[PDB]
Amino acid sequence: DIQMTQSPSTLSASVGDRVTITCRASQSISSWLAWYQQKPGKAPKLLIYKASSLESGVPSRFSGSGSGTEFTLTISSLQPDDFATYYCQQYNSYFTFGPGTKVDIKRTVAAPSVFIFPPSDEQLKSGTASVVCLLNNFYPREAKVQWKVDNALQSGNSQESVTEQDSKDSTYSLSSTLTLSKADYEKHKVYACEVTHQGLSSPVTKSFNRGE
Amino acid sequence: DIQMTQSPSTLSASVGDRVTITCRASQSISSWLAWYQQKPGKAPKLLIYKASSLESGVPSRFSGSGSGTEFTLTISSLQPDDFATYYCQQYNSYFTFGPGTKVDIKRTVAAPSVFIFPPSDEQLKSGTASVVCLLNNFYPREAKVQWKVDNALQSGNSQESVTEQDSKDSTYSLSSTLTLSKADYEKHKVYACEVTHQGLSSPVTKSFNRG
Amino acid sequence: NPNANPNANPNANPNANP
Amino acid sequence: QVQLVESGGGVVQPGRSLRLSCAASGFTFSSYGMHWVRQAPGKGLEWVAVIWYDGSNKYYADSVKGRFTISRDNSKNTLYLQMNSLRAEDTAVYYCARALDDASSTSCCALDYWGQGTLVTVSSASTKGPSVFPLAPSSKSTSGGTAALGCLVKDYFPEPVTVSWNSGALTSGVHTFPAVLQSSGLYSLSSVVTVPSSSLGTQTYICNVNHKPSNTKVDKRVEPK
Amino acid sequence: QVQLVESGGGVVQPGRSLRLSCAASGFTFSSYGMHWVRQAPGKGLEWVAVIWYDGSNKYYADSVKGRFTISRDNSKNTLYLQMNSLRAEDTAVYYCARALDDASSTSCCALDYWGQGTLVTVSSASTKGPSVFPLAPSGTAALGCLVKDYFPEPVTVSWNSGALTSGVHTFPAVLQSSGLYSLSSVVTVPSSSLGTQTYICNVNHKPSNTKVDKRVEPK
Repeated sequence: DIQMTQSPSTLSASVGDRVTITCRASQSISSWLAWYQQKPGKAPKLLIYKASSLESGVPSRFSGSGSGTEFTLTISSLQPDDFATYYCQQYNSYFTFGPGTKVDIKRTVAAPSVFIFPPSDEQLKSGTASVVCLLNNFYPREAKVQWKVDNALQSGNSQESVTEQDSKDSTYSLSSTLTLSKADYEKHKVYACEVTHQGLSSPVTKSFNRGE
Repeated sequence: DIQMTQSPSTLSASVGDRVTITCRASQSISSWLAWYQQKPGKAPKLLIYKASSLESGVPSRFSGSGSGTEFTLTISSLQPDDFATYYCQQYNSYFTFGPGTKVDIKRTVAAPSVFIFPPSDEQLKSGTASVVCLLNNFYPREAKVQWKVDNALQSGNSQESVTEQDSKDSTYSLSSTLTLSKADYEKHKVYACEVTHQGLSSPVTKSFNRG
Repeated sequence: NPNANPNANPNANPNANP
Repeated sequence: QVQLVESGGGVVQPGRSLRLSCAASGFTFSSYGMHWVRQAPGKGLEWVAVIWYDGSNKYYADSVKGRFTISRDNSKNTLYLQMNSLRAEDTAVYYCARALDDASSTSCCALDYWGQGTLVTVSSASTKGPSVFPLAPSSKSTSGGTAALGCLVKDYFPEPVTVSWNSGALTSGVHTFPAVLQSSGLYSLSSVVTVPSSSLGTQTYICNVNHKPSNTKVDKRVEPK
Repeated sequence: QVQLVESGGGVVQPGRSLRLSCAASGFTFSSYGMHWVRQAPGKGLEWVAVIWYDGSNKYYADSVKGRFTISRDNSKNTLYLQMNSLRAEDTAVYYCARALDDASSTSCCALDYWGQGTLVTVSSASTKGPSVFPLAPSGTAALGCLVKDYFPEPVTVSWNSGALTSGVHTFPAVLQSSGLYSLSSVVTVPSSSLGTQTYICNVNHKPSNTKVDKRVEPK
């Protein structure tokens, strides 16, 4: 299939900025490229078709360009209702979408406050152990969380959840939950959460030893 | 719907002139644009298709250009049989035609000869009264007629008709008919037709007294 | 062709030949 | 060569039905999509309908959808337009036209051959003969000048009327104006002719008005006043 | 105005069948090709199927071939998606979408109108209340409640019966490997308040009649 990619994943912008987001195709799609807008909980909305044709009813500050394997969506002066996620889609060979680019609201860099929570004694009685790492009140969105259990890097063993910018929050918070069986949790001693984020001069590691 | 407009609406040219007329689409129609010629009482005739392809049998003096929204039809050297109305038509989304451009025969300015006709006694016996004003053999086509009844301007009670451009002298004629009830006709004395035209330095008024 | 025109097209070819 | 001969038009009242025909010859009718296009009096061209060569696909203008039906009989090489629920606004000359074959084109159509047209008149008016009145010339002396005379052809329906002068002997200087449709639904026209004033004393001038739908045939002598 | 009203989504077990509907209005439905597009929770858009305006030609994505069938009833102005042999990977919001009519283009399609979407959740789980575990705090301290292993959505969380709102972050639920949902709600408070202010998370899971107030104490 034709694989569509987009950059960046999250773009920090302020009202009035000229914003560009890029879309790539794994092979030439000529000019058969569309751009969509989507907001949380809402349906996608067609912005651009045939790489550069503005869909009727769409504001003129939106424009598209490109051909072959490189495409660009341009917003000439970003407006408040433009904070959203944007998808490109090819229709040269079947129909495939890019991963999407989110445009969020720019503010000053904020390093996350990192907290780690051992499993509660109540849960250990139930037979499972959840270790929770909290990255609180940070910006921009990009953040790397690495789990280490007795210096062993965990891969595919945790799940993340994020609270978004809203009417009361200018920053993100993120939870990473590492779920283990009680038997496995008792087999190991050092549980560490390592956080990388552009507000920190070095990665911050928060850890505990099982049993205080 | 895609709207087609044409410019100019009317054009006066001479044999041998280079004539270029324009056609515009409200949205992009790519090159799917055709040009037609039509003469009074005759069916349209295809001249150009795909914006610039000359239809077989059409003289080489006809050409077309454009793609998108702006289109032109050009006659390199106007011929006597080219005086007609020209239409453009898009076939990108359904099928819509432009309003048409009429190419008339250029000639010198000629003032109208004005004649006024009272209602006949026969018509008056029938209960109605029509007054007819004739503007004969004038050029260009633009002329204005004003009815005056005892020096009072009239409205809503007259109708005008204009002939096609004459074959022999390339002029126009125009009739204006003022229609009153016999009772109303008997209520007034002076009936006048006032005419203005490019060929007249001052308005011409023809009149008569009832009776 | 899955990318062929799936809409009603009055401007498609109505003749027997291309 | 290519021929498209139409028939079926006529004068009817709103709500009535009419069926137009277009008989083709000189080409392989069955290989071509066909169109109907109309032209209201003094107006431009308006597309009406299209039908595929095999009769499968049909498309209509919004103004006729649900009232007009396009069809064809390839064995009879004939195109049809069934017009139901006619409205006064359907008054026009209707043309059948052949879709141009352009192999390199991915959009259609231009119309490369047109029929002669058939006239459809839809009106609530009823047939009425015209009143023919003299437009008498002035017998005033103008030396070597010109006088004008004519006939007023008043309040008839439907079109057309034919007007001649002196049984067709008089043609020079004649202007028969296009009819004007009045608010009552009736038509009127005038026909005039300019003559030398010096001819008024001797040469008899007579307008001949024929309105076949009303069995009207009038010869009106136009005497100077 | 053009409208596409969807219905038919719901919770089903793997291997069951489900039928989606998309009722159109405000345009001539029988002259437009139609698409189904789906969006997994937290993920992007994925094309599913297309059907021609007259229902002649149909094309499917490889991941749904042999299992999904697209159809339409133009007399009812309704588009259908028959989903058989449903897998957990089919869990998604499903959209219907009208094909854009770009007269000049020789390739298709862009999608110019989208339905509001209907949620299809393929899960082997059954209704189950959550367990509520404390996230104990150790100057700013963080604390919270882990609301683990419930089905279906949603649960609500408040703090101190609504008296604590500032600094509260209630994370969206994550679908675990077992098919059960889990979320946490956290709050940051002054460390000096841990010894005087009680912190209780109020959790409500209406589908299971599970209503719990859990006090969170330092450890």
